[PDB]
Amino acid sequence: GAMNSSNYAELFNNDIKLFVDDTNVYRVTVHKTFEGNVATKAINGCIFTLNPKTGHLFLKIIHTSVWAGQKRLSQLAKWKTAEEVSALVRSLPKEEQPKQIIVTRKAMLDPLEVHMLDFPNIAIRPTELRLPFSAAMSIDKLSDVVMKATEPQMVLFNIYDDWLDRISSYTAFSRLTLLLRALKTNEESAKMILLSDPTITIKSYHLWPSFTDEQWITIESQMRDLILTEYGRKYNV
Amino acid sequence: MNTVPFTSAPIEVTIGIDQYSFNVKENQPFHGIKDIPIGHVHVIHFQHADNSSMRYGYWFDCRMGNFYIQYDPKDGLYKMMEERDGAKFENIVHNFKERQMMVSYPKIDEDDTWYNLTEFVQMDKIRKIVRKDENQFSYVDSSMTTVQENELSDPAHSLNYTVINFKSREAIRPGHEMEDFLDKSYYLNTVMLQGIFKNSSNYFGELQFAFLNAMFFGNYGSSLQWHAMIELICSSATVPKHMLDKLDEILYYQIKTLPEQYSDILLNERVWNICLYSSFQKNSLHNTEKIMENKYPELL
Ligand SMILES: CCCS(=O)(=O)Nc1cc(N)c(F)cc1F
Ligand SMILES: CCCS(=O)(=O)Nc1cc(N)c(F)cc1F
Repeated sequence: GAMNSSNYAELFNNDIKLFVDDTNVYRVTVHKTFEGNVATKAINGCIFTLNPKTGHLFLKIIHTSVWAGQKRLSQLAKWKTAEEVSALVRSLPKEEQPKQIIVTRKAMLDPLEVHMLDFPNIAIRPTELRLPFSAAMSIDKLSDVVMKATEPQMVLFNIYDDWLDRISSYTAFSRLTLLLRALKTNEESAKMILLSDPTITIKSYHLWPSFTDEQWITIESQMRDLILTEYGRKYNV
Repeated sequence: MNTVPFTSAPIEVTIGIDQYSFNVKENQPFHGIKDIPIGHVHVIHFQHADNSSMRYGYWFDCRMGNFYIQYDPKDGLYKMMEERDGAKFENIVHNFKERQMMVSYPKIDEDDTWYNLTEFVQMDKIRKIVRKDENQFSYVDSSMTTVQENELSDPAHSLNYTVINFKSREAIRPGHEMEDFLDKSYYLNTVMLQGIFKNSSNYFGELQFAFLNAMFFGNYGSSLQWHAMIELICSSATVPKHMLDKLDEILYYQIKTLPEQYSDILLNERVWNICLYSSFQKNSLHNTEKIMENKYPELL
């Protein structure tokens, strides 16, 4: 059934699985028209499909042309997500196929179940975890490839860079979710922490800076502090 | 007018005939039910006083044979049997009618209730849902499971209703996933009506039979089927107008006849609220909506 804190090591076992987050599929700015009415303008979005064991991110870019002349776009976006995830699964070879797909938002269950009817042995699961994957568009290189897209496109990334050469998947996922949670709660401060130091750079083929093991400890501590500092403001505690 | 003779009533039992019912005391001199209207199916059903578990009964049509009830003390139930000797049967009822040992089917002339509940129900279709080809009548009880229930254990004792499943390849055309899931018209009209049932009369017949088994025997799988057949129509944007009008009439009489005190278990809140207030046909069931609102406003 649902994935939560009780069955959490399951994410790093050897059964292939893929988180799917649809938060950033349908993205709009809201604005005023000449007549003083309100309208939306869409911008490019993306499906965030992530194998948590390897760091594999299938980033399907959703170009604004998808939405042209369509109604009920927030509803359509869930079905479009499910269509594209199904197409991704069909495209991969049998041994690269997920055995489970975990959707971050429960409203994705029915659309994905219906699109995956041809795959009865792939379990479609919700999760009780609050995961920060909406903050994917705070990662500069991901935001840039989405906004510059002129047509539908799939782009592949390893969201863990080379971390798995030195740490386990469990630890890599913990670092990823901490970074994204920090970027989600205070993007400006989080990015300042990551780029404060001129001597630390991001490899051309990476998303995050090249920190030593000891520097990652400092960085991780600074991200935890940021999250608590922000929280004592929200709730005044 | 036809008659169903009882050999006796050796155990205390509540006997129903269609929407009527009588209490019969242990060894009370009860020899059957007369004046049964010809032209409709009927159901004769039982609930023993000493074990109210297992309601059971028999669907039959007096035009298809002469049928009588006799208690079997080995299997512990009232059994329907067919008598092939016309004249023997004819004279038995005659003795029993003459000694006034039969209750009369208590049909008010003004009353169309039973016709309205069985308008589309035909014995020949019952016998394909309930498969026991050596009898002309069909046994049903509280515990029998449906084929769909079995898929999710004794097949010869199953209710073979038509399987309806909104998240199945049968319901969803490749390439029309969102369309077919949000508007079930192709599943209703092409798959079910044109393909499986052949016409709306057979569809309504199975819907009515499912309701009656749910009501009379508390058969939970029949209740599932009744709601599924309602939801499939209401969740379709394109339904022939004559079907919507007929459906409103069908459901009105079903809701009218339901015992008030059974609403909790027999009625599925989700299906009814969706059908009357959310679905494509939320404005096409005026009579059903009115009786539902005046009789079961809580459910909604
Ligand atoms: C093929 C490597 C491209 S990558 O972006 O570095 N990582 C990667 C990404 C995905 N999605 C994958 F299935 C396999 C991969 F190795
Ligand atoms: C020998 C008949 C016993 S009885 O009391 O008449 N029961 C009964 C028996 C048969 N065979 C029937 F056709 C109809 C009946 F009602």
